Amino acid sequence: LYCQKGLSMTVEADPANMFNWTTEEVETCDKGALCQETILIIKAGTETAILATKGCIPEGEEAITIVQHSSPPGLIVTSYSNYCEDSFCNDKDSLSQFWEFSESTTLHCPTCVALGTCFSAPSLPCPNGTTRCYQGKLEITGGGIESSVEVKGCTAMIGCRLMSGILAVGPMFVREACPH
Ligand SMILES: *[C@@H]1O[C@H](CO)[C@@H](O)[C@H](O)[C@H]1NC(C)=O
Ligand SMILES: [Pt+2]
Ligand SMILES: [Pt+2]
Ligand SMILES: [Pt+2]
Repeated sequence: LYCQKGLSMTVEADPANMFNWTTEEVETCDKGALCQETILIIKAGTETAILATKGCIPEGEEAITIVQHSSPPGLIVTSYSNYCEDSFCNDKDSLSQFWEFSESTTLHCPTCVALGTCFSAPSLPCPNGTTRCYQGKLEITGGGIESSVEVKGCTAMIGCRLMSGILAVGPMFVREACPH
């Protein structure tokens, strides 16, 4: 078994539906391994953090798993994970299917997303249906991803639940914590 191999952690001012999940490299799996491609997409205002991993994983169930962790209005978090058992099967290139990333009471909320800590988080007018401000940090380990992501923005979600308690995202483990 051979798998597309690549690792990418970026914050884009450009939409997710122009991200190219290109991988040049391939790698050889131990026997009984799977191919995985896993991506976590976090949009705050006009910026999108994209944490993406492709390679062999020694064990797992063949499955495609799409999770809409947070839906509009406001902060949007989607993950896609494909665990597949044919050589080169982890070949996804486009995120165009995730149109959540293509777009009375007004909330103004500090807005940012950053690898590490946000340089700045200006308070911006929130999309209609927002009821509160979110501030959190995601500590991510697994699949060769090691990062903290700071996230502030607009939401109608209750509590510290940007990930909706779905903390396993293919081989990544995402620990979500908020200020108080
Ligand atoms: C915003 O939300 C409310 C509640 O659904 C709606 O009635 C109101 O007209 C909306 N405001 C705008 C600017 O569309
Ligand atoms: Pt392996
Ligand atoms: Pt699909
Ligand atoms: Pt937002």
